[PDB]
Amino acid sequence: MRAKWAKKRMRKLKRKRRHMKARSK
Amino acid sequence: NLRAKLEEAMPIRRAAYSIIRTAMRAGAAGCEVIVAGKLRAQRARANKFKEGCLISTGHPKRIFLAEATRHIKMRQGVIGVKVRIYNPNIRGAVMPDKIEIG
Amino acid sequence: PVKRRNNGRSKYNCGHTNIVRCQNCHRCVPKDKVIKRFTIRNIVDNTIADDVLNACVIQGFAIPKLYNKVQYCVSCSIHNHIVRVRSREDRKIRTPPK
Amino acid sequence: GKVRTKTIKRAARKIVENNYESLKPKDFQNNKAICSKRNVAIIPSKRLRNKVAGYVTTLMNRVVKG
RNA sequence: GGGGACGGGUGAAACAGGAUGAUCCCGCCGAGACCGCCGGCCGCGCAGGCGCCUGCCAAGACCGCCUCUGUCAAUCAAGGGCGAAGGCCGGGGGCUAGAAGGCGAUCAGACACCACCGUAUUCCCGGCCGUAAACGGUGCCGCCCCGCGGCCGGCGCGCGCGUCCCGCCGGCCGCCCAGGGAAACCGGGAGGCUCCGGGCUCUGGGGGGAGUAUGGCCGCAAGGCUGAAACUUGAAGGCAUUGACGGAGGGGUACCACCAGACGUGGAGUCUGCGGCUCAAUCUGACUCAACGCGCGCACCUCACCAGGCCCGGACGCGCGGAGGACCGACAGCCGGGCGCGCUUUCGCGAUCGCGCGGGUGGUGGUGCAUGGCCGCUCCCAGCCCGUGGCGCGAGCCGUCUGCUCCAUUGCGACAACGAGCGAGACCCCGGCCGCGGGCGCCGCGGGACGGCCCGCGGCAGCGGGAGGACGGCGGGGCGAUAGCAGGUCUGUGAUGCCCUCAGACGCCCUGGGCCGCACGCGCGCUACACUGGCGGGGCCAGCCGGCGCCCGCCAGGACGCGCGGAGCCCCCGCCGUGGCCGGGACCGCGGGCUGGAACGCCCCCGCGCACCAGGAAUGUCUUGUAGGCGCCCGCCCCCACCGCG
Repeated sequence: MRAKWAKKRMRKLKRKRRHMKARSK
Repeated sequence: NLRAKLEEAMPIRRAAYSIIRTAMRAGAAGCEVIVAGKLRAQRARANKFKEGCLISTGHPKRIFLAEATRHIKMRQGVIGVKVRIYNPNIRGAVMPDKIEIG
Repeated sequence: PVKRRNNGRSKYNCGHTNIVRCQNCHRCVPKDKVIKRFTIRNIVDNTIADDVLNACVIQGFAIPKLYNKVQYCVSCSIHNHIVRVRSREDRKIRTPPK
Repeated sequence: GKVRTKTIKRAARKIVENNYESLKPKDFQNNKAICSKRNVAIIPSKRLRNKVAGYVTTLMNRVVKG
């Protein structure tokens, strides 16, 4: 399911990005 | 005749129908021209051109169908022209299948 | 393209049907899409029926029938030849054939 | 056993369309003699001519009942 | 409680379970889920959704109506509520499955699928979340719109009258004439639309980047809702149509399939080819069917390979050289297997030419994946097309058919097809039989057989049976479609493109050797394992098509002649007598011959008498003059067949 697997990959990048913004506040 | 026009750089299908028409004028039921070789390309393809019915099986092939292979040596390698004419009617034997029915 | 008007299911005037499982595969399959061939057979094979019938000391007891509704998932049905892939022309036929 | 081919079959009808009285219902030699009258029906080879006659005999047999 | 060895699990298994007695059977008991079969072209709900039994509560659509009101309506940002599953929070609960986790088997590796154990979850109550292929991928209200059905809930009509019949209204649906559409299709619309305008909202504007960035709002979180750009790119996509594939469903068919049988191979010795091994070289192709007694006999040649050694036989054309001297020859001795090859020598020899440059001719050298040609194979099959019409906007399909018949796309039958063709068949070759004409010799032409006839069963094509007849239902072969395929061959050719090696040669000759070398594994064979046989004599006998005499020799053969001739199996009689024996002839020690220039090749003769007492998993070929058994001829060849073709 490459579209469902792309969304999960997008989500595991956005959560990482949201964590990185939180380190600098 | 085909070997000459092919060495004269004529488009092959043009010449093949010219040979076919020279046997079509002569009253042959059909003529089959097969040109095989490196026709302009490294890969070899056999260009079969045919017009009218030709027969290929049994003893009436030895009698009614004439065949002619010429190894025309074109520049790229060597092509082979095979002209076959099928004359349904000759003075002696007749087709062993054709039933006239009056 | 849409292969079938039915959509492979018999759902009409409904949004959900009760799930059943393939007897062979165990895949959950909505009741409408299941193959559902009912079978009424005999407790023993015909080849053994004669010998069992002679063996019974009871006066008039027939080999009692076994009734089961086999419900199969689409894949289980095509693999086990319960249903066949038909041409677009014969796909419409609905009457049980053979 | 031996299954008649379209030449051995279409010609047989063409013979029963043109000729009716000359061939007879169970007469292979007569049906072979009518079919052998030179130009009226020309079949090269006895083997083809015999096979035609046998189918004509069968067709002639069929028409006489109905 | 009983009774006794395994049970689970699977594609096969394996990790778990079992004398602490499992599984299995029964008697019970606890807990938690779940509502079977009935159960649907059933129904209800605003959707998500909805199925134990009883009782209760509030509703809801439909229908019927001479009831009330009198437009109170339609869709809708903003705003409210609801919303599968999974998830989250605070409690309860905890059977079953079971994300994670662990595990046994896999496989190159799987950590995956499959087996097993299992936490969250599943389930309840109180909140969150706000998402789904949340679908009819089809917003809502309204109108006319063509028949034929089914179901469903009301209502009414007919009739004696039954869950009957015909309607009406509302819902769910099937098929569909028009109509529409790029088709698929939709026709209770996707119709009434380029002839384009009943009303209202929502959304899209080539493919990506990207549902990302950022801001906002919301959520406990997960995330939802809103939502770009820079940048990149010639297509992405829809639906159809031919093919090509499928580890898809059907039908069909064939002793290169099976059945029923046969005779085998694989087990032994050898023969030959193949790999490997070994070499100076073991020249090479070919590796499933469709490589492997295959490229029709390797002492020499062949011969391509190795160890050596000659030789120009380098043509034509130009610049120079040379005729009293271009070019090569040679006795004798040495050297060298040998050669005037070189060497010593000093004689010949006569422009057939040398040298420089060009420019050849030849090469079983390479590349068959550059090719012609020719074979193999799909194909010990049955497909391949066309003209005119029909249906499509077309690519096109129909014809050429999910039925029957056949050996067969061979025909019938049905049928927008109707006729033709090619392939199949017919034809050709041989055979059996009859006649004619001829006859150094059986060898020229004609008939005859057609599923004809008969009986069944069939519209039918034909499907069994019966005779009559040399002959019976495709006799034994040749020929072979449309397409093919990186099948095989450049090493068959004065077939060939390209690299062309080209003179201390990959040319071309001569000698010597290899191609046959052998720890080994395999393919086609042969001979065996005997008493249905071996061993002795006695008959007799062929066909493809065919010579002998005489003398000497055990033989094998030789000399000298002439013009001409023939198997085995089998049978008949003895013998051996179950013994690895007289079964079997492998190996090896003498010899005697043959063919050649030369054995290493073969034959013969006297020893010598190996394995093998019927062959494991498997694997082959086969339907009447058949398998098998038995010999004979030819192919290639100096000699020689365990081979091939007959």
